[PDB]
Amino acid sequence: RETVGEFSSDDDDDIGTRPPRFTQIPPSSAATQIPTTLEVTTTTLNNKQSKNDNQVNQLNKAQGEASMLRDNIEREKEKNIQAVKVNELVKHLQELAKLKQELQKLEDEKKFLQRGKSKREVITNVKPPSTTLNTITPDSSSVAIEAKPQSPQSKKRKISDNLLKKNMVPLNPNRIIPDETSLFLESILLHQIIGADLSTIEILNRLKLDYITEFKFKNFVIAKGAPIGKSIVSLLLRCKKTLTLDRFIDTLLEDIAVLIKEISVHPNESKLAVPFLVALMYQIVQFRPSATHNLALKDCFLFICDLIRIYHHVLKVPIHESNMNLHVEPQIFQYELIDYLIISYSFDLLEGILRVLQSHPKQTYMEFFDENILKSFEFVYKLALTISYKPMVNVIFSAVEVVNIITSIILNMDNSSDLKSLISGSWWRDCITRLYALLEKEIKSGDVYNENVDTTTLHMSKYHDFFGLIRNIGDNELGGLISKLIYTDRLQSVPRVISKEDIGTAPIIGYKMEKWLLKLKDEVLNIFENLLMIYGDDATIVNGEMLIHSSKFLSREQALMIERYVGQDSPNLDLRCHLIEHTLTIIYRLWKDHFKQLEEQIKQVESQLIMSLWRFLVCQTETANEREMRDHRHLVDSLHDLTIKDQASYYEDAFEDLPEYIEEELKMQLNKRTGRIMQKFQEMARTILESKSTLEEADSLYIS
Amino acid sequence: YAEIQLKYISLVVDYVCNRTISTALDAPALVCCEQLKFVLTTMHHFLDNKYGLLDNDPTMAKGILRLYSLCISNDFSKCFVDHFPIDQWADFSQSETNKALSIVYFDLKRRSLPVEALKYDNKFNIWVYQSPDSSLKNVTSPFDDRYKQLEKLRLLVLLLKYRVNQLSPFKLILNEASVSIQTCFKTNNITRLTSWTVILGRLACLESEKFMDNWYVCHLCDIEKTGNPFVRINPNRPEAAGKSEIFRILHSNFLSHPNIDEFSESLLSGILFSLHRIFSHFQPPKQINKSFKLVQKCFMNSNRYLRLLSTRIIPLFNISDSHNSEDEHTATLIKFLQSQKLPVVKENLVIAWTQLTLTTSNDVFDTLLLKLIDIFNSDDYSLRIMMTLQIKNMAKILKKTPYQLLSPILPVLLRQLGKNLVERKVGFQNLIELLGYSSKTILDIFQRYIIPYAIIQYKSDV
Repeated sequence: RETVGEFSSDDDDDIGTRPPRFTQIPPSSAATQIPTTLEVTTTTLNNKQSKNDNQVNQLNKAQGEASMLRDNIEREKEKNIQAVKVNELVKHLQELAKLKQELQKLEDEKKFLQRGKSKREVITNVKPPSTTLNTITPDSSSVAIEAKPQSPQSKKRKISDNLLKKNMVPLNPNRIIPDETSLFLESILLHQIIGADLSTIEILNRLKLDYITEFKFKNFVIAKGAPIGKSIVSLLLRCKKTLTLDRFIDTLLEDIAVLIKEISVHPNESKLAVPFLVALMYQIVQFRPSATHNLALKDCFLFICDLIRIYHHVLKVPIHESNMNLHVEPQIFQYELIDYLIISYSFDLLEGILRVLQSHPKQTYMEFFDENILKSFEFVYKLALTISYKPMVNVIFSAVEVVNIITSIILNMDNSSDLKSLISGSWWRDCITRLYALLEKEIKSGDVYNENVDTTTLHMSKYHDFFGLIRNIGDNELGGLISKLIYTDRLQSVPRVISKEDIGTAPIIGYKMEKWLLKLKDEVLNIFENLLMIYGDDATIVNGEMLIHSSKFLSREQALMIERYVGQDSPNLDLRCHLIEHTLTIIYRLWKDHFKQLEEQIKQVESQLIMSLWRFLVCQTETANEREMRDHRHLVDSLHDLTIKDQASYYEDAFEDLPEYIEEELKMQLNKRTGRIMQKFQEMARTILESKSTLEEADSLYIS
Repeated sequence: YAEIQLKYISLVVDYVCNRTISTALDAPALVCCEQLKFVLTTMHHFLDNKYGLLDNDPTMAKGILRLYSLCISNDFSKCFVDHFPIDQWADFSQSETNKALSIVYFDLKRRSLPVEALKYDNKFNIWVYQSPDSSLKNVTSPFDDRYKQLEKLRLLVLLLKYRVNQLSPFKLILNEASVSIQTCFKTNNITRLTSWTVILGRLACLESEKFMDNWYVCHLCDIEKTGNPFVRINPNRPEAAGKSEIFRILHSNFLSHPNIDEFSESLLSGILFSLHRIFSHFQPPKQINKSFKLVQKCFMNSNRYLRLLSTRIIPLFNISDSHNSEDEHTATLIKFLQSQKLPVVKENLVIAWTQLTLTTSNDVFDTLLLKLIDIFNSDDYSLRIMMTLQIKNMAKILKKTPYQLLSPILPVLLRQLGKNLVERKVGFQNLIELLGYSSKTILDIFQRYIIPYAIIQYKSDV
């Protein structure tokens, strides 16, 4: 009992194959009913994993059985698996995902066709779902820093499909069956616009195209006056009769395309229906994607990617305003607001496509991509990030997520873009050389909403903030004006004339938009790791020496975080440090797996690069006793305390009644949070950078 | 299949909350609205088929209550109203499938009627006349649920800083503090005391507003902006001597004493942050009794964290209007920092000078900037690296290019190099790397300055 672990704990701290059986024996010993007995059996591995003992999937295959049996035990095999999960620092990064995926499908597949033999096979789903369900994982996987990220949507494949079996009775009698397309009609019909009353199909139940009298395409007709919404609810009910649930959403969608197009190509009618229709098209695209959409995405994409091209003058506006341009005019905001909505809502629909395409089977991807689709895209992205023109912070997210999602899908399904049939070094490298400009804007948390020059910071001006579609980006003070332009009686074409004076007392909304902005720089990182995996350094992409731009970013935060921030009690810190710690693996792996940098000399950055490495290694000396450690939290962590004590009050974590043993974990973790705000396993990685390679001058730093 | 059912709610029920945006404080919040749209259905479609009820009321009650917490009056109210419609099963015969719901049905209609309602008898919001309402009443003790309803039922009745006051239960608070803290000081507290250390300074960042209800994160103290941070302070501002209440409270208490030398291992840091906010609003007292001695003692100690924390203070002693603006009070700081040779200091010493440079301007800045590049770019290698980081990092702050940053300092330096010329041939080529221009370019741009001093003097090298 108490002796075995007394020795085991004494054995670990005392530090080849001597424990190779011990881990196996630990796994054996773990394979009683006393909480305090088993708790240390896994904790030993974390003391045994500080070696190369990760090596493969057996440590996972040992986690395979153990957790299943115990199905306060949730996080038990999670964090200890996070030890080798975040341990990813190429090969062992990708492969270690496959053993995670095939342990789903095979656990899912035969789980469809279902005596008590399979009665447990659902419980195995109660585990693999209760593990993944981002701060306690982030191992090579489906990856993005903010929302979607696939394996979040694929859960909506399962969790619904696991509502099938449940409703399949105790002995499967009657066979109700799903509701067919009855839902898809009411959904699109009931669709709220999130922050404005009247929904859409009703707020579109009064609009009349005017200067274009006669419109027709195929069994679809709008004429003279009458609402642009009355024809719709017809076209829903018409196709509702004879249309297959899969083609329905297409031949429906293929219409709304050409409609918007005719309004799009300027006749003489102010375009108020496009802001709503585009939105309504999004609700169409995502509904139950499955294999439904095939090429319907493609023809949708080239359209929207073209439609975004008809609209320039929103995103190409000049940076500086003429002194001799005075501002005296009506100052009307409602012809801007329709300009912005169509821009934004487009750039989601782009992301809406790819995220859907990413839900389609193994080799099905190669169908879509072609020089036609990708060339068209460059003129969108290359249009978004400017550097000659005013930034716009609503597209920048969605402008990146594409550049992400493709580079996340490229690695997955093999035979890269058909061996990168259309990817041009001139094309590709251009798309990256335009991100280097991004990283260099420091987003000071309090200057967010203010006006100032660009390249200073990403400001996100108040005039355009609204939730977009996919994600709610900012507090959208005008989230409720979008219902103030529609009148609501007369059935009118032209807007109701909002005024710019009255649009938009607490700072706190400063922090949120800051934090929610900071993720974007926890994204552009995860662009890079993909980029390093794929091309194998041959092309000119890595030779551009991101270690120049990485380190120059790395060194900066290490300067500002330490000087001007720590101690001011803001929620952003914990993310900013978790940013900087991630930033090291960007270079660390770049250095280690290559070291040839394809530019010979590093003498460009050889100053800022060392002081980077230095500052981690200064932690060598390593405030050890505990009573001191709680002292600081009051000065620093107080916010992050306010939430962590807020959980166990309102929102249980499925722990926290009396997790007396794991309760000490809560005692442990808060020290790292205490630690990496002020400034480990990374330290050993740090020192490994210099010793691989003036030795006389070298001792001075060690002496320093 | 009895339990497996009831579990997949608490898989998703507690799923959608874990991806909330947090933000701590009193309001949770959610990111992707589509998420809540892929759950509220499958909670509806679950309980609606009405199967799998193993009693114990473990989950469904909390969950159907837990989601309503995210919404309440929040912008997602309607997102809750339309999808999860209870009026389906509503069924008021006075017998009301589950007895937890009635609370949330209470609140819903309770926020509906508006208009009059009635006053709170139990101290719950404003009650309504019911045919009864006593199903809500008091909660059975399930623990984590018993708090939940309490949080929901009281939401109608009407700040961070008040937490620390309530953590240990303005003229009142002062005489509350000053009388208490000294009693709180006397007998054996590192912690209970150091709690006061922070709430002191906060008051100062509040007290500066004299030149209650809603205050947190003082705008100057706690929030960044993109310029030079030390041009945001006002040089002329209340003298901390007699016009700073808190400062006084802290002075006679933590600032003299036999103990301040060796004591207060973490606590000593406490007064520092506290001391910072004080001076940031208060031009400090121009030895300055024990205060500046503390910075001495602090700066010297061999623990890393405490050192780097003291560097933050130094620039505050620099900037002042009134007494000794550009006068000696800047010079004393020079000599002290000039005094430290210690091999451990290092990183401190370099961080310091950069700060003073930022604080100064005009003619002093031009001299001081020289002194950095003078010595700190010279021989010692354990040093010269970092001096190349800072000034190249400082350039980003005030947003000039390092070459544009220099200007003047080059005509003064370059004459000396031109004096020694190629017999030296080190400091020069070490410098050109920093500016990045070609060495042939820089000289032929500056050649007017070197040649009058080149061939004539130091004729040893012609």
